[PDB]
Amino acid sequence: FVKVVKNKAYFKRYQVKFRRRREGKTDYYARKRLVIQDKNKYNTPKYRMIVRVTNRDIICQIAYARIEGDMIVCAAYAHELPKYGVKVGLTNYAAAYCTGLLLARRLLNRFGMDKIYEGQVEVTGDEYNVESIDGQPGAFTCYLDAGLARTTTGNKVFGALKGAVDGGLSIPHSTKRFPGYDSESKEFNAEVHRKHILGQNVADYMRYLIEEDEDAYKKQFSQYIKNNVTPDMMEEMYKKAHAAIRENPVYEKKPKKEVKKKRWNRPKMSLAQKKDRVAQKKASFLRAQERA
Amino acid sequence: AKSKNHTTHNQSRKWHRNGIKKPRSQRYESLKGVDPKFLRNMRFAKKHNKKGLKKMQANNAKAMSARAEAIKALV
Amino acid sequence: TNTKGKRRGTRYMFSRPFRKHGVVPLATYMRIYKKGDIVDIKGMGTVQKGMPHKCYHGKTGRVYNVTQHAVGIVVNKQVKGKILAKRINVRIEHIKHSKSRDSFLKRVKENDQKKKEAKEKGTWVQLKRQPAPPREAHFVRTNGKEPELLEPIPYEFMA
Amino acid sequence: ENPMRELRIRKLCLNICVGESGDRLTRAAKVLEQLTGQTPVFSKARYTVRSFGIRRNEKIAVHCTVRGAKAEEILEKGLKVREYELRKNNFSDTGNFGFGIQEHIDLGIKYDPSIGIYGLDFYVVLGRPGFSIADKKRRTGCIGAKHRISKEEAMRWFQQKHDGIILPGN
Amino acid sequence: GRRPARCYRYCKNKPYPKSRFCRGVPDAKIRIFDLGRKKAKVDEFPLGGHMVSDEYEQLSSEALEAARICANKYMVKSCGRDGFHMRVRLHPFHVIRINKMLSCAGADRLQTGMRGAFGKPQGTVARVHIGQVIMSIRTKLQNEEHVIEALRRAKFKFPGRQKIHISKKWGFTKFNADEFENMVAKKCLIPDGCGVKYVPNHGPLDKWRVLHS
RNA sequence: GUCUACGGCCAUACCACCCUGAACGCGCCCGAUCUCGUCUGAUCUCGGAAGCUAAGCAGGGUCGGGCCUGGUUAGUACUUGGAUGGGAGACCGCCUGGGAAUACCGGGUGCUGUAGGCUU
RNA sequence: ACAGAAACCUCCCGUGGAGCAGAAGGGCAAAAGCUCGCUUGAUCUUGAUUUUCAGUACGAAUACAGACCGUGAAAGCGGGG
RNA sequence: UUUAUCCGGUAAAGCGAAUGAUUAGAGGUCUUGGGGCCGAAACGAUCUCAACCUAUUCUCAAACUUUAAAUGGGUAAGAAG
RNA sequence: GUUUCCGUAGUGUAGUGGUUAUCACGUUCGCCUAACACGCGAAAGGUCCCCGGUUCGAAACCGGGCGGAAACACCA
Ligand SMILES: [Mg+2]
Ligand SMILES: [Mg+2]
Ligand SMILES: [Mg+2]
Ligand SMILES: [Mg+2]
Ligand SMILES: [Mg+2]
Ligand SMILES: [Mg+2]
Ligand SMILES: [Mg+2]
Ligand SMILES: [Mg+2]
Ligand SMILES: [Mg+2]
Repeated sequence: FVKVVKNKAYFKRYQVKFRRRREGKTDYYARKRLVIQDKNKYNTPKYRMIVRVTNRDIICQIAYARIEGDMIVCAAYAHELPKYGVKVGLTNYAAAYCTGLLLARRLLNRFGMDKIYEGQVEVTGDEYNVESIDGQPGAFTCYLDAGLARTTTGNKVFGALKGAVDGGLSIPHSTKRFPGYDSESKEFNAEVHRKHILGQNVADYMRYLIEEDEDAYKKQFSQYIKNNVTPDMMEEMYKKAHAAIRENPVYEKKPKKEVKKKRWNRPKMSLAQKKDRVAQKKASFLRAQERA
Repeated sequence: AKSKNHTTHNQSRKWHRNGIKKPRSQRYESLKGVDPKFLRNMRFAKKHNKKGLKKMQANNAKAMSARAEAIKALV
Repeated sequence: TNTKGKRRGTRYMFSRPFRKHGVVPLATYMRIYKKGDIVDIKGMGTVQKGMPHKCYHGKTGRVYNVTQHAVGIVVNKQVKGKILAKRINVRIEHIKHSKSRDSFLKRVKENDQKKKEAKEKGTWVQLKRQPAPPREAHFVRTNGKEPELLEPIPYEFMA
Repeated sequence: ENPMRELRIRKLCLNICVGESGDRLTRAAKVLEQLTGQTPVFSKARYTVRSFGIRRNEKIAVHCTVRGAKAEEILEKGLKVREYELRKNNFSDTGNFGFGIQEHIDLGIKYDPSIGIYGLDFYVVLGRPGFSIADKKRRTGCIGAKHRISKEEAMRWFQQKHDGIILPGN
Repeated sequence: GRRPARCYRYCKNKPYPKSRFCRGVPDAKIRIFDLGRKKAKVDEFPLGGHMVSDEYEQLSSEALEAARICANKYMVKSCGRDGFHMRVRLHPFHVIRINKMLSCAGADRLQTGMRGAFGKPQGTVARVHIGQVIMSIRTKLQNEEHVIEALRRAKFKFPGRQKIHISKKWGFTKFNADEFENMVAKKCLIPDGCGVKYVPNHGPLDKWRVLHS
């Protein structure tokens, strides 16, 4: 034996964590740092751009923090990109662009600002930083929220930020970790961001893993062979989304009312139904062993 | 030559003989102590109230004659 | 003689209550204060920057200043007689909104309402509060029982 | 039938404890280097002990963690020196197991009169798909109640892949 | 040796328990808080005789010493060496002090009088409240008179006053004695050597499955 | 009915074990070309979509431990004022008011906020 | 494997029972703890306030504002500990 | 003084809640031991005493605390709204 | 009672700053001697008083205690 660590006294003195840290989701320190507004403002919100590349889809959404629970002004997912001609690879760094580009444009058509501060248009992968216009409404500002992503160079979280910055949002961003930063000379290639933004890191993988062997092709990406996507075409997939997204960003959420409303959860058992289960046992125990 | 070392014995009597006074507070207390970036701004707000007095005066007669009309329409 | 130290005897005061040692809940620094608002100081151990001093712990005062994460606040502090209205700088973690004010402003919003109405009638309504009156002669009814007879019970040494 | 309860090797650990801090340790670093194919980490002392000749923050051992395919290829060519037989108390309460060897040349290793004969410590962390839940960063978790590898489940693992004769008696 | 118990009779100063803050305490005089057949069962000793204090006072360690011994001696006697169990329920816990005897040689030349009046530990003492038990004995229901007289002799080693009282509990438990047999069969109570374990309708059902099996 | 993203109050939410999860998602999972990081693609970063609810998670279950609330303990312990009350003293009683804590019995076991799904 | 109550490795449990230069006391867990990389906010400058209090100093501290910066994707944090 | 409303760690209480003391038995080769007695020896048998711990039980804390009073300290009860 | 000082091999004593422990004698074994001395060669021996803390590590640095010692207890 040993001493029982988890005593009765262990649980009497045990104080649980904040729930959202039980699930391991929320850095509230670095949420306290990120969210609370200075009290020289007292009401004006502090917007954050949230990016959580999930496992299969990249969620983008802008939120300010209220005391009831932060409200979401605009959300744009990666599973809506097929509407704009992107069928596959929508957890990849190229698609985090279009997600963040969508998010930026779907936000800027409300508050009537889609006709100003379009940011970089073609694409470069360089230092762009929207400069608010005099005599016009000031540019929209928010601060990137990485959540729990170890933000080394190339990571898509602040790679989706490049989408919002290209969309017209004035987010303070450096380029020290955009894919392309040379961590041994401290500068930019800026044509590496060219490729990674349009999917040539996936094209050149799609071209090394074709000539070397088959059946590694079609196992590494079947749905890129299916749906008739190819190299020499990917660059002209996202270059259409980058244009199709920016001509109509508005969401038109699908109408929903059919459900018959059955309950295939399992309900909570009432008091007296537990209260007899004992006395429904202990009559099955007594009767049984008062024989043999 | 030892002596008493302290006491608060009849002190309550003394400082309640003239009846402890809650500090007399006026309206318009001093702005000394407020952060400079407030004042350094609110002084510019106060310094240029007059530039824009024409709007204020005519717009006052507008509501003064619209509520001289509102009290006369009741009559 | 005792030591003048700023945090003497606070061993038991600034101590986080129980099963709460940890992250400050984020609501406490996302409610807003504006000058005029009444506030009750209540220190707290976890945050040491911008703490009040133990003689204000438990006291209320109105707000006169608002910096980025602190609030200038005027309280009264009694010293050997003369009460000095003195202003201290306290970071927000040691501050609440005192609902002491908020019973009124709800008697006010209701008084102003009950006066605007019943003015088209002219019937004078009891606007003032009024202390708990005499309890207003009534009846008691036993139905079909006499009261239960109570008797002081015989002592016996329990131990 | 079990969909994915494939009891498989998560890692294979090697350790050469030589409380000497210099040569007899710098040479033992090539043993794991040659045997595995990856530069081994230098461990150091937790604190000083007199009777042993070791000092705090002084280097003592050199260790290695080999996983993947090359971990089956050294677990195999591991046992077969113990000739596919172990002892009851090598399979721990947590579903791991370990066996020491006494000389590193019997693992197909060329002996030098300078590079001596330092045996090593083989330890094997058995796993199962879904065990990295503990180690990840976002949304960690505990590995169920079953899905944990018991002492008896790890026993007949080794009796059914390398056909050991696990022998009773301490 | 020691001042008469007079001077340390009243509970004047806050408890001074032996801790890191007072050290060098002379070990308490009384050591053994229960004697007789402490290897008895509950089912064979139904008489909870008590000696209850009636005044809020202190009891010297050396008093609890003689009060125990003189009760062991009118017991094993009429009762026999097996037929009782004696409990002392006051552990001398609060440390009593002595300014250092104002020691002087010859007539004197100096003592300093009161400078550093704070004194050394001298012994230990029990704190007793009104209606709190000092000693308790348990025997057979047969042997009542000999519990009364054995506790009546121990009163004479104690200051103040204390009543002798025979409890309505069974032996040393907390359970009213008219109810024991009823709460033993049907197992609301389970023998546990000296004491007894009250098993409620709370725990897991298998914990029952052991009993009534 | 329920989930996902970001949350508020932070156990009625925890812990231990037991059972069941349609579809969307969440996940496990499959690789190391590029980005990035390691003694180790184990974690982190990245490219994925062959499998499975085995687990996390969700949902329940336990005369379960814990917590949350009531009852009792108890008008008991204690106490604001009061007496030319009692007592050698320790202390105790009464008058005027306020009024606890265990053991021991019950009941409950996460509420919701915004934005999006799925059950069309 | 040599290896023993103690070296090294691995898994499991671990609300803090460790650690935080020092006395204690508070406070602290994807921290304020430990390990790394980059550094000089331990810098220049007015006032306001707190603490002892006469509501004088000194010491120490708390919020700001103005410069120059450090750091980090950034929100921020930092004018000794 | 009411009516709202915050503040509090003293009396009491508790220690089958932490920390610190501490009695007893039942339970445990937990661990292990040091003596034994029956054993060459044997977790073999029976003891024993030590230390731990599984349900218990006796008694405590000014420099301990889950709880937690009474008296008491703030504000607020409008025209400066 | 207050203020100092020490404790190290069988014995008296060195010693360091925190990595090591001496000297002399005693003792054990040889050698010379007819035999002892003397002399020559080798040897073995201490928790560095008992403690807890600090520290990587204490015999040595702190705190308490135990034992042996020294110095004050004046004006009436
Ligand atoms: Mg961070
Ligand atoms: Mg005098
Ligand atoms: Mg992998
Ligand atoms: Mg599952
Ligand atoms: Mg399942
Ligand atoms: Mg329960
Ligand atoms: Mg500055
Ligand atoms: Mg620091
Ligand atoms: Mg106090």
